[PDB]
Amino acid sequence: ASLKSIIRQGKQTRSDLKQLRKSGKVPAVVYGYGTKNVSVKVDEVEFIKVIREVGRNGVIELGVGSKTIKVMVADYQFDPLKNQITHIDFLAIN
Amino acid sequence: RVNVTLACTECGDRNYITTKNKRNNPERIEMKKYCPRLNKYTLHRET
Amino acid sequence: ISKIDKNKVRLKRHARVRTNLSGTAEKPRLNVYRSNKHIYAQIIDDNKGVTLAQASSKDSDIATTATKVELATKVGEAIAKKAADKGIKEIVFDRGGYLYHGRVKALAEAARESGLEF
Amino acid sequence: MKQGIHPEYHQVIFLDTTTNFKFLSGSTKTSSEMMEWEDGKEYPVIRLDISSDSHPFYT
Amino acid sequence: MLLPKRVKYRRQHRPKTTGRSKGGNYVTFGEFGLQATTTSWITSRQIESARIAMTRYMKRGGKVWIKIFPHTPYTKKPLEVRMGAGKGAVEGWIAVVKPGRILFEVAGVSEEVAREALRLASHKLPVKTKFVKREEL
Amino acid sequence: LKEKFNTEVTENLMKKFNYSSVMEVPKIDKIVVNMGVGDAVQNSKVLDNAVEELELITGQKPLVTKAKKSIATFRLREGMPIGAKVTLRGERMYEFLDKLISVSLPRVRDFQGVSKKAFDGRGNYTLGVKEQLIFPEIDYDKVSKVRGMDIVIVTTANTDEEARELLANFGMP
Amino acid sequence: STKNGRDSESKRLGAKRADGQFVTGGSILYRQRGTKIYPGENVGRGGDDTLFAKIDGVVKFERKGRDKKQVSVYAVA
RNA sequence: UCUGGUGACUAUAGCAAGGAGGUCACACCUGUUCCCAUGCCGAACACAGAAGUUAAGCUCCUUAGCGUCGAUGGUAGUCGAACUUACGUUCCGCUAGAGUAGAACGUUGCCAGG
RNA sequence: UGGGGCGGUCGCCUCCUAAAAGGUAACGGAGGCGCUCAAAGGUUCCCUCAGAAUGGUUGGAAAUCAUUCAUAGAGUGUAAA
RNA sequence: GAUUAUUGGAGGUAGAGCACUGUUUGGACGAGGGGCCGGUUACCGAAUUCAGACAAACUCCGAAUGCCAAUUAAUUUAACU
Repeated sequence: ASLKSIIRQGKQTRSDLKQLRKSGKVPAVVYGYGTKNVSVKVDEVEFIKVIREVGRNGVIELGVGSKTIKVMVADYQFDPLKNQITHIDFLAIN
Repeated sequence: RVNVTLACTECGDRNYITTKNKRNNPERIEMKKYCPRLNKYTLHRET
Repeated sequence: ISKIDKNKVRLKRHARVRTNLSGTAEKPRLNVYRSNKHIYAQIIDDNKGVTLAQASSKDSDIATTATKVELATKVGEAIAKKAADKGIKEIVFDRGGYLYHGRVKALAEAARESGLEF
Repeated sequence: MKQGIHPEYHQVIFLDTTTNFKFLSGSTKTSSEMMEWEDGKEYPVIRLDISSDSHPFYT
Repeated sequence: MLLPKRVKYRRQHRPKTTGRSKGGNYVTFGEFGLQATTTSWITSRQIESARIAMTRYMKRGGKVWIKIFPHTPYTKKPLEVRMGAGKGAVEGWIAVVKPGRILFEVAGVSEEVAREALRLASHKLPVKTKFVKREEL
Repeated sequence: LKEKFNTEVTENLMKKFNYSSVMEVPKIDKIVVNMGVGDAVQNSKVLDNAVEELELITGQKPLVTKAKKSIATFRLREGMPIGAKVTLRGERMYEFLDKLISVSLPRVRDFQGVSKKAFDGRGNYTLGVKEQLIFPEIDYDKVSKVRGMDIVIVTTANTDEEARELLANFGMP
Repeated sequence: STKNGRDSESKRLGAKRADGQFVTGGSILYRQRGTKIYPGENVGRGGDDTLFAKIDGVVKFERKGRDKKQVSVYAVA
């Protein structure tokens, strides 16, 4: 329940997004009270393992840069045709 | 349904064509219309 | 069953009326209101949302227990003199959602008698 | 209140033998044999019935 | 044999085949399902054949849902005659499916039985298919 | 005879309900006495006679209802007067009702007579009437075909128990 | 055979002047059936539901409420 | 600166529910003599009053319950270009709808009393 | 006139085709007009849906009558918008 | 006159969606016929609801681009009678 995240810089284009998805990463957001809205990237395999161990509706204390945030999953965009995840929204419950 | 030509008594002319249906209004119909010979509204009547 | 209120119906009718009715600083609106006992009159220029003169049956300058109708007559005379100082020319009479009968008719006829140009 | 077309109804003396139900009116204007003062001083035409003597339920 | 009881317009434009599935891409009623992988029309007889072949292998066992209905009629001139003297007569009814679309769902039966039955159904269809389950995670 | 009801406002209701104030009390609002269809494909004079009968029954000229449609299964169109009604509010309402309660059940010949519950839960009755207790003033002497009536008593009530509390005042529950 | 070869002459409906241009005192602004666009200040409404200017000025399309629109003309010059 | 009257703002303003209030106002209220009126009725309108009530309407307060508004990020579609003929791919730009976080139980101009 | 013939059609109005201005073809897909009204016109005042249950003399279960939601699904002389 | 930049505006396409119209798949719920004595039992059609789908002649929504035009500014050389 100790995921990591790397912050996406500004203006990610289509090409770099799909390169990131060709790699094992996935884009995500973090919003909610306690922090402002931030756009990040996450490893798909590690996220899947965390979900396997904690459950769909569970809490994760993931690391964003310097700090850590307790967070729950709100929604996720998924590609059923190649069975991979393509986006994930994180909600800070605090 | 037919056409009808109205006629004044003092303006001495007929420049008002209207329409009516016989079975609902068979009688001759009369109205007040402005014929400009006399410069007033006068009683025109079907003919 | 339920009893309806009267003023919202009045306001619907008044909104339907005031679609070709407005003040322009030379034909201002003469708005009227009556609840159950008194009557109120207000001159308005609707181009700016501004009012110019006001009068009422409970204004101490005119307040008695005569008829509920001669009171409206006095209100008409009063607002007429109040507008006689300025903008006593042809105006537009806004009856609200009320008939032109009784108190409103008396008020309007008084306003006409007191020198207004409508 | 539209006068002319309504019927004629008036508070006749509906003094029944049972409770004196003098709370009726209409065109049953018989000869004024009895004009009770507590009731209407009018026709006694509603003078007796089975109104308040023995009901099916409240006999 | 599946078709609507009535339609406002009998003659229609033939649909579009470009793109991906607008909806119906997840199993909702059952445990297992057959997802499409290519694009084509399905003609309301193919559905019947697949349903029969998939039913008899389960032997009045589990339950089957058909997530597809042919709403759209297609026309045909009977004999190859001259072009252009009006549009032809209705010949059948079709549904259009794009990649991602679920076609059949099954429940109340084992996984291997579901796989074999849906294979038998797939061999009766004009489109490539793929066995899938309920989504989790 | 309105003072009977004026006392019954508290003889039963302020006791059984214990209202916070006097204005939140149920109260009769209108009496509608709509007669019936009586399809006058040729019975127009009969409907006129029935209208005269209702004029004898009540102190108001009935207003006559036309067909609102051209419903099939019946030879009629929009127009075609096929009903009549009267609406009573005050003194006529009470003068009619005090007589009606007196002459109804002795001429109805039934213990219950009406219903245990014919209400909608809003203070309405929907009473059906076979036309015998009415015309106690000019009885069956000349008329030929009997009639039926459909009466409703719309009140300020909002339920059936309050309507029953009111029917305690000269009613057959 | 067939029985579908009919159509009517298309009427040249729609906007005829734009938001922001000057117009004269009888110019047409919008031809339509009914009132897609209502009339506003110094704008009329004809028997064909046609919208026209009463005076000379610039034309402004604007909303009326939540789901309606109108035209207005203003005499700035 | 409380209420009322009258106007401007896309319901962020509404609907629903709960709780308090009144002769400065508001209202239900009493009645049909007169003006006036109900394709029957003083229900409505209109008229004359102020015996009574805050119950209802109306005002204030509370709730995001329904409705309304609604980002970020991502996606679909698409302009242009380049591959190309694949029920397409790639690069650049515009960036939807739906959904989610969330907002909001109205803002404000003029006038008279208070 | 997807050769011609047989067949069908020939003017006008409304939709879709039509590619978010306008316009845009086919022997492309759907329908209507060749009038009606002395009030169904003008003006001044007033008024407002069906359907749904609820419920009752009738009851077509629904015709009429009565409370409340209904958002034009009412209705608008005549097709569709 | 043309192109671009910045602005304003008309519009309902692609796409999405089911709030109207129509089409549709499962599931519940309970009411009317029904299997019976005016009724049980099952089965029908309808309504209300739950979740999912479809639409050239459906739209609560809605682009890109194209269109009109600006005190209009920068580069170009057409435009009109």
